[PDB]
Amino acid sequence: NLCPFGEVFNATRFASVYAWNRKRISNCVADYSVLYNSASFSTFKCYGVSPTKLNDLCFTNVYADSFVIRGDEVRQIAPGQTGKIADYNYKLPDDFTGCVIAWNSNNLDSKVGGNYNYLYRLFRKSNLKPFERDISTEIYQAGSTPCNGVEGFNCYFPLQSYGFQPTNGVGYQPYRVVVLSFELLHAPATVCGPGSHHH
Amino acid sequence: EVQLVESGGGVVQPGRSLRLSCAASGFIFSSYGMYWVRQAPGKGLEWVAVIWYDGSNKYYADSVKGRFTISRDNSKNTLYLQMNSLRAEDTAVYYCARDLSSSSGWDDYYYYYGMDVWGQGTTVTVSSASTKGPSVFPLAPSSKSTSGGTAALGCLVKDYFPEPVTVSWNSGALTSGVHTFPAVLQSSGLYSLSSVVTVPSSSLGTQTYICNVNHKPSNTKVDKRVEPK
Amino acid sequence: YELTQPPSVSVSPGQTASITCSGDKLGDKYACWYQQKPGQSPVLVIYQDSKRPSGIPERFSGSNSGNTATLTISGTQAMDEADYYCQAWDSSTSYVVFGGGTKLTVLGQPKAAPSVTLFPPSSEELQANKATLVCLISDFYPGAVTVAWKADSSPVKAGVETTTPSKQSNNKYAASSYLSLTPEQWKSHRSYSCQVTHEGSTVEKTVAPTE
Ligand SMILES: *[C@@H]1O[C@H](CO)[C@@H](O)[C@H](O)[C@H]1NC(C)=O
Repeated sequence: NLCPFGEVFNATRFASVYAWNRKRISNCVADYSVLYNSASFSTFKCYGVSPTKLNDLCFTNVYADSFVIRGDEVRQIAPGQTGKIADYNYKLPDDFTGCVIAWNSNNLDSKVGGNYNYLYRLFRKSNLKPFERDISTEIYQAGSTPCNGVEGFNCYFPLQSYGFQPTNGVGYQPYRVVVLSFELLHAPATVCGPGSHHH
Repeated sequence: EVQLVESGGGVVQPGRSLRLSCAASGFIFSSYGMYWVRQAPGKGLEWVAVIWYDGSNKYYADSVKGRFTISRDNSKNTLYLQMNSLRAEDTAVYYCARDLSSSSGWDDYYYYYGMDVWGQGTTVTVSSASTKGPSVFPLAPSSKSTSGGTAALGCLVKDYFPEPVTVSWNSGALTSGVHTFPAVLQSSGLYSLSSVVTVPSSSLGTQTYICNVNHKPSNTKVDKRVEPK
Repeated sequence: YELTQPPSVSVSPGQTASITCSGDKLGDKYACWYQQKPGQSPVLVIYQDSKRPSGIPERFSGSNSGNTATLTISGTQAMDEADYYCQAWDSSTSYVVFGGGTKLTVLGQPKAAPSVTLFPPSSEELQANKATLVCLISDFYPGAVTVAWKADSSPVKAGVETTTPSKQSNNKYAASSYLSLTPEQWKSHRSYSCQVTHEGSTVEKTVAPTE
């Protein structure tokens, strides 16, 4: 059947970047043309693969990580960047083979008065490793004295909210992101393009 | 109590096949990645296979690719390893192990950290038959053992299979000064070991020394007196 | 991909001990450390480079940077003597990799030269048309020794099987080596000799078909 990309890209609700949602896609025919021929995507950078010849290849699995960030942070969803997001929220590996897709979601994720559901991680004791995700709400210690309840001398809650208002600057508007990673194992290739040897 | 229990190992002939089980108890099994790891005698730990909390994704080491199959029954709290086309170099203790990270169930995401729970292991010996009982020969104490303070004497237990043979002295009455060695696996495929006891030189006339050898699998029992002839 | 460890590391009680683990861009993956005492299952002592599991003594610490992970045991104790393995789960391929392991010895007792006893073939075994020389090595510390067989100062090539050292009851170690011969070649050399080497000090013992 047709791979359920509709359910990922047209997802009614999206996830906070700190708790980025992954969907494994398997056992279907992936019509990648439907994506790159929707010319509504503001970012569509692919690394290590052809633009259209993905439509001919087969893969053991396709993983779709998806989340929401602000526009000027999109540049961090790429190999070997630093910044709040790539360091503390969603790190891509250096040898990344796959595609990063982003589009402006101001008319869906901003609301008059402000949307404070979409969060991100502000403080972490160290950097995330590639494809790692952290959703702990452990009280961050920046000061010297231990915290055990809520807050004290430099004892910040680690998560912060984006404030998404429809009248924010373009750079401060919400963008929805989908990262396709491709997996080819010594195992049955279940995700195939229509122009393959298999059909 | 979190518990992993391996079972189903044993002696098996090469080219044949064998199915190992690992029974989990005391944690929500269905929510953890699981591992098979083996250790050949006197070697290090070798990764064998790994499976996702739900059995969706399976990864194998190259040495066993195409021959082994990892699987799990989440309803029955069980992990299985189907070993086919067993080679001799598969002889090892097989451990099942649990990853310390657990999936909440909501979005196909898993990251493997350390393996914090281990079973006690199950032993798989893959040898070409020849299940025989041992021949026991005495190692008499010589004249150069006689001239120290004390002297050594022993039993050679040669050419036996399978691996577990027990050796006592004087029906267990003689305990101190006794070292029984681990067995060597000869290229013949049969095992062989020695037991030895250090003992006062002047007692070689008075005190008798017999070694008792029990090889259960062949139903062999042998007593052998060690004289200084 | 390979993770490569020092084969052995010895340390006096109370001293700090360090075990290294090297691999390509190992800093970019998490490293685990497992302890395995003889005839026991492994136990996790370090995960996530540096985190210590619940119930693990605080003297176990861990680091990982560049291409090197390092397990550190401050105030090393007798009960820490064990094999230690590092491990890395590649973020890609989801492929697990152990190190070769490291035999951490804790010097808990003084040096002891081995006691070598060489047994000629029993007359029962000769009457059975076989011949086995038995070289038994006992009461040595540390538990590390090499064996070499000779026929009349000429080094024996094959027919040798040798055990790895094993603790005896007095916390010292012992090992055995066997040399197989047909009774012909037993009787057809002047003497045979077993040479045992322990911390640079070699002792040999000899038997002859006559005696
Ligand atoms: C999502 O909805 C749009 C609405 O036009 C539709 O064109 C598209 O095919 C749907 N699926 C995807 C992949 O966006």
